[PDB]
Amino acid sequence: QDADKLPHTKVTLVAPPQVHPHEQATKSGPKVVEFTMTIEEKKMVIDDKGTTLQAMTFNGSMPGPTLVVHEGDYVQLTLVNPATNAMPHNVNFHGATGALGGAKLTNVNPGEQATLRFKADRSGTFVYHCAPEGMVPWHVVSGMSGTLMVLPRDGLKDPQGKPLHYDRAYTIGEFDLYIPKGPDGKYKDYATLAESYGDTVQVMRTLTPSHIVFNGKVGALTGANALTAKVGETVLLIHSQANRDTRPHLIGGHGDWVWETGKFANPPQRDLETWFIRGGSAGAALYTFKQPGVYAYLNHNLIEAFELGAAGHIKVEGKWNDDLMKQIKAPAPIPR
Amino acid sequence: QDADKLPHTKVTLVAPPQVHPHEQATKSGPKVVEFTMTIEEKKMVIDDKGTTLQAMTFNGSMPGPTLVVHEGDYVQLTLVNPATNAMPHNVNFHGATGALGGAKLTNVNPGEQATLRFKADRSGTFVYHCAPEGMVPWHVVSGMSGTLMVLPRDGLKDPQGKPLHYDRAYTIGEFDLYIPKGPDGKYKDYATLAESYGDTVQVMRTLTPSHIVFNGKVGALTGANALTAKVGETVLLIHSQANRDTRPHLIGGHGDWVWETGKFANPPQRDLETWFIRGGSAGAALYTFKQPGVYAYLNHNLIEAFELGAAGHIKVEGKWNDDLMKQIKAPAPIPR
Amino acid sequence: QDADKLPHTKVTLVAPPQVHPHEQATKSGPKVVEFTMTIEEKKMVIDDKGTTLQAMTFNGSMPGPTLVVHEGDYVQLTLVNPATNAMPHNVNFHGATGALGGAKLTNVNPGEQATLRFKADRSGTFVYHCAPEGMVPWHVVSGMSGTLMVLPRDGLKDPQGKPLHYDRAYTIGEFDLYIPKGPDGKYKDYATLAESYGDTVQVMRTLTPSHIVFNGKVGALTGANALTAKVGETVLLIHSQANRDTRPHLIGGHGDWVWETGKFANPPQRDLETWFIRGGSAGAALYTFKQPGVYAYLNHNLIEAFELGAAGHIKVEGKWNDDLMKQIKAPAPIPR
Ligand SMILES: [Cu+2]
Ligand SMILES: [Cu+2]
Ligand SMILES: [Cu+2]
Ligand SMILES: [Cu+2]
Ligand SMILES: [Cu+2]
Ligand SMILES: [Cu+2]
Ligand SMILES: [Zn+2]
Ligand SMILES: [Zn+2]
Ligand SMILES: [Zn+2]
Ligand SMILES: [Zn+2]
Ligand SMILES: [Zn+2]
Ligand SMILES: [Zn+2]
Ligand SMILES: [Zn+2]
Ligand SMILES: [Zn+2]
Ligand SMILES: [Zn+2]
Repeated sequence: QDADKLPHTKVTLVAPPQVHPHEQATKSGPKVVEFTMTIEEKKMVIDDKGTTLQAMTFNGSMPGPTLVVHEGDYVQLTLVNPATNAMPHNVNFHGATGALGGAKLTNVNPGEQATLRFKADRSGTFVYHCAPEGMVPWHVVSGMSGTLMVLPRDGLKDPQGKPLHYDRAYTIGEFDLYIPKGPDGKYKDYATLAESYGDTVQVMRTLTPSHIVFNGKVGALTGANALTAKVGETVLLIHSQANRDTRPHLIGGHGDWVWETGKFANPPQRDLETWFIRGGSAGAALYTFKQPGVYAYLNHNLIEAFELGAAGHIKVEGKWNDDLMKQIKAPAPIPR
Repeated sequence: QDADKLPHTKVTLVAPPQVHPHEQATKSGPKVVEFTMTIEEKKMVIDDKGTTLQAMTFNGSMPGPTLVVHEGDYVQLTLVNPATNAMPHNVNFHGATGALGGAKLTNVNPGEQATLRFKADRSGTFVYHCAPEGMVPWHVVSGMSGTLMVLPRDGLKDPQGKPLHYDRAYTIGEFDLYIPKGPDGKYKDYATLAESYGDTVQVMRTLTPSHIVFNGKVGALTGANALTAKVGETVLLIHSQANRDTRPHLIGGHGDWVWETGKFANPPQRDLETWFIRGGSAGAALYTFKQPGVYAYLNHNLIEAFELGAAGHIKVEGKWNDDLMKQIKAPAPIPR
Repeated sequence: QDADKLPHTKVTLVAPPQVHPHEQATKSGPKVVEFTMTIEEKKMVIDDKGTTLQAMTFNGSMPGPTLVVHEGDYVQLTLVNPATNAMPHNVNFHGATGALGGAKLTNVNPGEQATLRFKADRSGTFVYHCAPEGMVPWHVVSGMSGTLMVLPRDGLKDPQGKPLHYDRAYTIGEFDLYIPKGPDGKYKDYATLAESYGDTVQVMRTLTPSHIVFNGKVGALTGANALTAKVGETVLLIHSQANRDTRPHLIGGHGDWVWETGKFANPPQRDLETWFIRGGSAGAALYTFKQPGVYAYLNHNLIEAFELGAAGHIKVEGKWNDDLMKQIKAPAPIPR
């Protein structure tokens, strides 16, 4: 429990919506778990009308990858800011204690890197996000956030202490975007990141997003990119929102056990239709599929989901169960 | 527990704010409970300035009627869409499992009907709402939603398992409306439902409602239409909001026991001043009146309540209790 | 427990962010606790650009002072409205039962005073606010609200019934302000309170605040006015928001035990990153500092905090703990 004397392990991160391989309950003692992330500023196409965002990311994606450790472990992150970027960046882990979540110890200009270590002494899903002095909201709404999941060493439990397991974990980052429009009513397109700043701050101040998207763009988690599962399988759905409130809902399903405030030492609530993720936090829900078909997983402000983008799909294979639901009479002429 | 072999019972629905007669705790075994609803598109006057809404409803009201069953029962709904309507409709029960809550099995064009059955295996208050492919938010904000209440077979309980009862139940549906204005600054009035569409979607995208009303219009639950009760009586207040968050509060009273996320297998919280109903959900509060007089029951964003409409009244008869509250000195000149 | 036969004690109130001296657990039996407050309408400078607010306050401050009693006690408030004010006022205690929280018994015109007594029979942090018939939202968003804290007679407890203590309590009132602008794009400045009314109601109806501030102005709880503490000290952070939702977060810290709905007979949640205060309520969090340095305490809609004002600082003295957090490698050139 002096970290300098514990065993170290290096973890290879994977892009959302997947989550790197990890153990739930573990017999291992505490470890220093080492991760590396490289910041990439890049222009991204965020809708099907050609709208672009002068975006800023951890590891090339929105959200950044999910990092998974166990309660008692130490997180050790090397943060790299290449010389091909234009702005300075840093990282604030909501799961850490002190120095503005680590931000004060990780201020890196383009061409620099830094390494931070902190004790992950609290279980739960926590946001991590960039927070450079003087430009915090701009870096966060441009894409710089992701989740740290700290699992209890004994794995997740229900309100009575019974063991809960998941077969697969998915991570969904929800981003309220503020794209400026010009006097012709079209969204603006900037040559550089610094040029989008002033216009973007004015839109931010109205508190009305132009778009609200899951994982970087409208329909990101649809079509070939839909989430997948099978009847009988239990999924863990991690949902982060670093700037604004959201209310997740699984259409045709439920939140079997949900930690909406995302902290695993608290008992979960069961049978939720819709849950609430406070801006500045990550929460987690378990669901075991009982019916096959296409589900929608969305923010249940329905204008925010269908008009502004905050909706994805989960394609589930398996056998239909008529005891749970059955069409008694299909659509047909009204008896006259 | 094969539904095809259980006894069937037909229930006659009643308009909000009342709730059809039903048992709380019951000794009956599971049943297939049959209900019928007819969709009615209609223009409604929603304020005291003559503003109209091209509205869409279940059974002629906003919200639609509350359907009440017990955990373990099956809900069997016949959904009718008359030929006098212009749009196609369907129904998504958040209390059901599979096929987009039943929406995929109930798509009815004008002149058609369908019958769906599902197992009500989770206790709580759940939203049901229309959700036609391509126009989901418009149908919901135009009035198509209501609540399904699934009671535990043993009735409601407190955190310690003690029995809780209500003498009367009221259902309140809260609707964020997006009425378009023309270039003269007045709200528009349309000859048909289809003509209001495009203008309405543009207002919806601003995320700013023009009006927010309880049960179909400003002041719906006031005057001759105020809710009523007596000192000593315990009321159940069901509150649904299918699209946007709300925060109910009883002025002069409290939420004695509240399930804000609306799911009865979870323990309730006590003594709440103000609770929170996530958009896309229904929640429930119990209160036993201890003082007579006129109470206000409202959304405690006070601009939303007093300026935009989200407020009602409860008139309570009985005896004033000076031990709970007493005027020591009435308003009078300040001692000089 | 007839209040007319209990001992009376008078309490001297202190300005926010401090809270008057009081006992947590007490051996005393119930008391009638007497307080006095004087309303002061005044113009206030609310930002660093000279913007003014035609404000309305309890006791000269935003928020008004926090009143602290114990469960079972009676609150007896004398409310004074001097003749130098222009409007009528009253008080609604969310902690009281009946007569619109006391508002119906305390309507005082300029030149009048009144005295109300009520039983504080429910533990928790509760909002109190002004609510004059016909102008409720305007008086509340102009500054008339504060908190009543009713402590359990045995002091605060955790979910298992273990005793929890605080060494110091701070009270933070968060105010969504709606300052009108004129046709030249500058904020308006009014000669009198009544002149600001009509313009202000039009801004309120957009539901978009111009500014969101802690304790009366942008940066109120910064610089010489930062909150203070030491490593090892446990602080109680009371947060009220009488009109609009907010989501408090301590940067570099956590909510060790939090009652977000603010009612102490309910078990608290632990390890929160960010909590939620519903508009129309007050909530409370405990935190024991483990690291020295400057923390930010803010609403984690980051545009609301950094662009609109809802952020303060806590300066903490003590010794840095490298086991909780350590810079392994400071910012330096990337290895080529
Ligand atoms: Cu950054
Ligand atoms: Cu943060
Ligand atoms: Cu419809
Ligand atoms: Cu829905
Ligand atoms: Cu007032
Ligand atoms: Cu109030
Ligand atoms: Zn080592
Ligand atoms: Zn580990
Ligand atoms: Zn499994
Ligand atoms: Zn049958
Ligand atoms: Zn039944
Ligand atoms: Zn009763
Ligand atoms: Zn006395
Ligand atoms: Zn006392
Ligand atoms: Zn202490």
